[PDB]
Amino acid sequence: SVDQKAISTIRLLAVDAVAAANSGHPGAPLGLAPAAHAVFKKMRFNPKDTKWINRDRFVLSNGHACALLYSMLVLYGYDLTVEDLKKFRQLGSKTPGHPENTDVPGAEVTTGPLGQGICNGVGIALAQAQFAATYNKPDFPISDSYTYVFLGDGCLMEGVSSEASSLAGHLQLGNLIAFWDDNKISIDGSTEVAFTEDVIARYKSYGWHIVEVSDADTDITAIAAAIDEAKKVTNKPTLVRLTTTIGFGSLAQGTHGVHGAPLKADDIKQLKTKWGFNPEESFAVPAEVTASYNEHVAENQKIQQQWNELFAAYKQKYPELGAELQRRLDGKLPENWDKALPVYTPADAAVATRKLSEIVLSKIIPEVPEIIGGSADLTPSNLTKAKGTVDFQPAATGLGDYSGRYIRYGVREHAMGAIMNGIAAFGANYKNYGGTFLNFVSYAAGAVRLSALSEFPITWVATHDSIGLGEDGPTHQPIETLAHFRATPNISVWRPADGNETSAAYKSAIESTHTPHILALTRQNLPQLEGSSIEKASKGGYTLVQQDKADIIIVATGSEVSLAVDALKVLEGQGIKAGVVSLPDQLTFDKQSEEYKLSVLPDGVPILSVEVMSTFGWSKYSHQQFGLNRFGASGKAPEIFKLFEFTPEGVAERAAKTVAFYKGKDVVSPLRSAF
Amino acid sequence: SVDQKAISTIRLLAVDAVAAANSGHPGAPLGLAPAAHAVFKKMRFNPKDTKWINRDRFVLSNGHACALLYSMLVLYGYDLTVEDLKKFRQLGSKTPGHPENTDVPGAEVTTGPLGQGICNGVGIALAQAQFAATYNKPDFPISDSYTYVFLGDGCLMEGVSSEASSLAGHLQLGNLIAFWDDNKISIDGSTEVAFTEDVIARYKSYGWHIVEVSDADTDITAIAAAIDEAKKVTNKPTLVRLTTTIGFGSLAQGTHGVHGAPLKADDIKQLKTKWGFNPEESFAVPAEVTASYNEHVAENQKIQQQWNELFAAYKQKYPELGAELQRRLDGKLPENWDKALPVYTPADAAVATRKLSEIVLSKIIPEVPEIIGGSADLTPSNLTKAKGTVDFQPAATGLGDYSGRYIRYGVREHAMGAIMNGIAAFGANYKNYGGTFLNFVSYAAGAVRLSALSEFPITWVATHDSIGLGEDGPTHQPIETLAHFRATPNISVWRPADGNETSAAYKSAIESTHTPHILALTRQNLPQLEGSSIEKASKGGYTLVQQDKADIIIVATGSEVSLAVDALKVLEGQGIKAGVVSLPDQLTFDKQSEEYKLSVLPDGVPILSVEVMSTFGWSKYSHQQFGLNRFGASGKAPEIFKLFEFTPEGVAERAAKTVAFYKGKDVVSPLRSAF
Ligand SMILES: Cc1ncc(C[n+]2csc(CCOP(=O)(O)OP(=O)(O)O)c2C)c(N)n1
Ligand SMILES: Cc1ncc(C[n+]2csc(CCOP(=O)(O)OP(=O)(O)O)c2C)c(N)n1
Ligand SMILES: [Ca+2]
Ligand SMILES: [Ca+2]
Repeated sequence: SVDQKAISTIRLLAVDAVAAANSGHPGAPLGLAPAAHAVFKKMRFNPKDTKWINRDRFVLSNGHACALLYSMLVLYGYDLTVEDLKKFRQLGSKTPGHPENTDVPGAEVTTGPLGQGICNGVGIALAQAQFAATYNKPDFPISDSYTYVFLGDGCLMEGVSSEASSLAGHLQLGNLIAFWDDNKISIDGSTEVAFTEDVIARYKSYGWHIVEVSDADTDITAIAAAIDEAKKVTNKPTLVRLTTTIGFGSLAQGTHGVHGAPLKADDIKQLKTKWGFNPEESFAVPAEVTASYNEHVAENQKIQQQWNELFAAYKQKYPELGAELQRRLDGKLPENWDKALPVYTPADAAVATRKLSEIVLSKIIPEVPEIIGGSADLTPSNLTKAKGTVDFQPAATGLGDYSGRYIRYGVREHAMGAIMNGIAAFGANYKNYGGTFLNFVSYAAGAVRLSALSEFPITWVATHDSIGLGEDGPTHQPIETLAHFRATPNISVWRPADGNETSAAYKSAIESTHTPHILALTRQNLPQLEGSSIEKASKGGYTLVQQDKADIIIVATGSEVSLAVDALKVLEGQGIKAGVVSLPDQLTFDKQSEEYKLSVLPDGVPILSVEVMSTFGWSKYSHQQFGLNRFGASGKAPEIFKLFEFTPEGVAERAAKTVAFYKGKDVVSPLRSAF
Repeated sequence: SVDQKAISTIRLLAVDAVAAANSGHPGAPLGLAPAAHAVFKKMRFNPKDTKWINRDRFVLSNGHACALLYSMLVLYGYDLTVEDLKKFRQLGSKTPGHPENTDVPGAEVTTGPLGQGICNGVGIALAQAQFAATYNKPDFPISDSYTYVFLGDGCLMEGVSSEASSLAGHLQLGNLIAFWDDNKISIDGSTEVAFTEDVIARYKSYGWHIVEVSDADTDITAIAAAIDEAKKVTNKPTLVRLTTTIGFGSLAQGTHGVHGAPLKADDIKQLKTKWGFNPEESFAVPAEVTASYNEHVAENQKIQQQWNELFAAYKQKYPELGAELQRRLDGKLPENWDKALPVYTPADAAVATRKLSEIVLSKIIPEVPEIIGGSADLTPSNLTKAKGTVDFQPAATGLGDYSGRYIRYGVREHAMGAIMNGIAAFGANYKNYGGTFLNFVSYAAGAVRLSALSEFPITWVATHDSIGLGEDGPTHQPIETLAHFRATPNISVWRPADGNETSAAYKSAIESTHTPHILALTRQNLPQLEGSSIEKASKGGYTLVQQDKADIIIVATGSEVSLAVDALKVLEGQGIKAGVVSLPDQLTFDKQSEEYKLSVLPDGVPILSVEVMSTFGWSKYSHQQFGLNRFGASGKAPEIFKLFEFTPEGVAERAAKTVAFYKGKDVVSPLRSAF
């Protein structure tokens, strides 16, 4: 049949791509081709409009199987060709060894690190439910799309997928349909060696619906029926168990050797002849397969055409919501939304930056409907919920509604991070955030790094940033955390010192389209600074106190800026004139012009950094660094600062030593380099 | 009864400790006091010998509840007193806000970061099973101890606990007995808002046994019976569901407000009167409670006394095993064990450092019985299993034995990290390791940081360290990873360049008693270096190529040392004389004498670092840094190195620019500082 020929075409494209690269993973593509064929035939999508907001989404969580995804995209006429498949895993190609949303048309997210994609799918589905609840009206199903996820045993072993699956079951996400490649093989061999749990019983315990397909190597009728069954269960996400043979058809099928290395040439020949293909030919695409797939594309394009007319009619029937939806689909924030950002003067009271963050959210959430967010069981500590908003929950629980804007993630930082990536991936200008203590953002590093690689504008509201949190002690007090994320490409790590800087940090985070943000916020109160503004802090680094005859410049962030200002006064009594630079975001600062940066960190003056955590990275901006390179302590925060000499006198002493160390030396800006 | 009085004493000590600090968590201590009383009365332990190898272990995974643990330790006469309780959460005290094994006698591990302790308990139980299988003989139950863990809803939400619980069920760890504080309250309120899964059904799916205690606020008879029942189920770990009221007895019982803040003074008064205590008195310890607890201690001490005689008789009956056991309990490695480390010369073939690591393990595992380890589903990639060894599995599976030495962790990096901490915590000189790709050590950051804080000598075998891995691409290629871990206090991050350096890295990792190790290892082959040795590499940094008239010194690690040596030859043709420093471990180097370090990085010469990942940290050792501060690429590894100019010519160009940049300048060692 043409369906059988399509499945063989998919299998052989994937195997031929791996063969050409002499690298990659043929086993799962061979096992999952029937399911991929069946799922894509149920999906609504436009290969010529990858951003249609009502498309069904597909996520390959077992990203090593990407030769399968690329084969589907090629066969359906996305902006990816057989010539690209021939360049699988080759430098600069559109077919990298794991899928990257920035590079691959039709890759919704970046997968490969196991466990992430299923969590991203939870986030896409969460966003779809929130979006539909916000915009749909009688006779206007603006959003009614599904989220289809393929995942394997490795994803099911990673704890992040347990977190997201527990939460997705709780949230009754009935438009999520996941498919487990139940092939009983991982890299170390049989799953009997390490993975003997009853997966199905576990998913039932989360509140998922289950469909089992016992012969997923051939039974596309049952796979299609499983999708139909899943669509009838509107209040549970569904897991479809696909019992497959890894490497189906290979001489080496059902073995770990077929997971992750190219097949032997003689194996590929027998695959081709068994399936009616020419063993002398590679990258074959039978025209009947193209015709069949083109028919489905044409039908999907007529569906999108009708959706466009529905949207036009929606704009007439619901003028306000229609204009809001149009603006979001254009990627634009509300005009002058930033006029809602709070502004402070030096006469205003001291406030913790976690509380300043609460106040910002309270002002901007009512003005910017595409902001949603939550906390990992730290809502009253992170201060992440605006009063008067309702939680995102299924209405059946009585605890919220899908139109809600605040997500109770539970104690699930890693899944929160990956779900945030999925919400961003949904599109529609979602600007979403997640709160935890800064030290526990580290639990989510796998997802955070993917936010950076995927270029998603997600935001971590990361409170209790330092030893300033006090009594909870060193298990809670960040030391390495900012260095870790600042060393990751494409992460904006804001550590605002006061009210105006906190507003600048949010302006950056919400305006972002390609850069994730981490906002490092204090437990403890900080004064409003003389010299701060949204305008200056928006530059990432700025001269807070200008001293034309400076003997030293002190560069600081967050809670240490006020400390530097106090140290300047101590230094004046010692006959030393200091300037102060505030550096609320190193990435934003780095992106400014060379001339601007040199106006902040000029030649000819020693520069001392002050920040109560690791000194790593700080030599970019300073000659000497006063930081904290040991773990913290359990006690009242002011006593910890005194213990480590983060006091005006301790800073002044090190500043004076820095001035003395450079006597008789020629000093150039830390911004200078040899290459 | 005296038992009722003991429970009230525990509750009130915990509440009074929180009250004195005006900080901390009274709710779970109030709810769990009956269970703590019952469990400690079943446990065998010696407060005067916290290291008795056959003690039962207790782990408080919900570490915020530590006022409960400290109260138990005080009542049982550990080296912790009521005066220490009065200093709960105060700077420098023995009662920090979360338990720290380095500081608190009777704290087996450091908890507080949720999810960790239960995984540590899995590791303690894994170690006990391996230890018993290694040493027990007929009539000689050298090891027969249990592992008791308390955990709460937050631990059950964290994915790391799912990973470890799946694995523990697979491993049939029948001496593990965990207790879930089922109080239906977390920080965000009712668990109905985010945590509605059927926990018991999930634990059954992992292969755990379940006991439910419906009235755990009072029913210590049922808690004791649950322990007895768990001990009869020798092939499954047991979860005991303790249905409790958070804050039991408080006016605010059963509310989130009692989780994490001190009780009101009037609330404490009514608690005391309801339970027969003086509301005017704090830190009361009724002498009858002390007497009852002392009776149990005295019985336990007689049990240990008899164990010591059993051990003496074991040494006569089994002379070889007895001497091995004695050596391990003394904390000593075998005499001259390091003579088994492989040694290489520059005439030997190029080898990837992952393969050199395999060879080391192959030589040292037969010589050092306290080495065990595993991989997170990457055994044939990390090369972590010595040929001829058997896997650690329950014999009932036919797949291994508890005497085995190789652990199949599955795709569970975070739990692997926390399980490793538990194996180390067991003691008996265990030197244990865990393999994954370096980029996915990041999935385990929560546990890795705790290895450092807890001072455990665990080892990560972290292969595929860079863009040198090639085709898997940027989702797999570390950039920030070494900077992150080097910025964490107390982590030895070895990046060996060749065979001799790899042996030095293992010598450090195995000899370690207080510092975790990460060994960053290559996929690709590297040459044996002229000038390397175990002796020199053991210093962490050393002069590989000495040049008395150096125009520049190039400092490098790992795969970039050979690159630096090749660049030296290019530079010679340009009239530039270079020296080369190899810096296989920055932490070990930092610990050398100032004079030694200056002999490696002297004054008076520009120093350029070369390492194909983040430049963060490198200014400690260099004036200019050539690194990779962007994500990688999917392609053949040599082509990626060429793309980023990590070639002999690219290094030479930057070295020449560095020499030119310092012409006319006075250069002092990067090791110098102002303070
Ligand atoms: C977080 C993470 N850890 C480890 C890996 C390395 N890895 C890639 S594929 C794989 C095995 C996955 O097994 P499974 O999902 O069952 O795939 P299949 O064998 O069916 O192809 C592993 C461990 C990874 N990609 N991500
Ligand atoms: C990894 C991690 N994330 C977040 C926290 C912050 N935190 C401390 S206690 C707590 C709530 C724990 O709830 P539960 O375990 O049910 O404790 P209980 O309310 O019963 O005292 C949280 C979120 C943490 N300690 N560790
Ligand atoms: Ca599999
Ligand atoms: Ca709880």
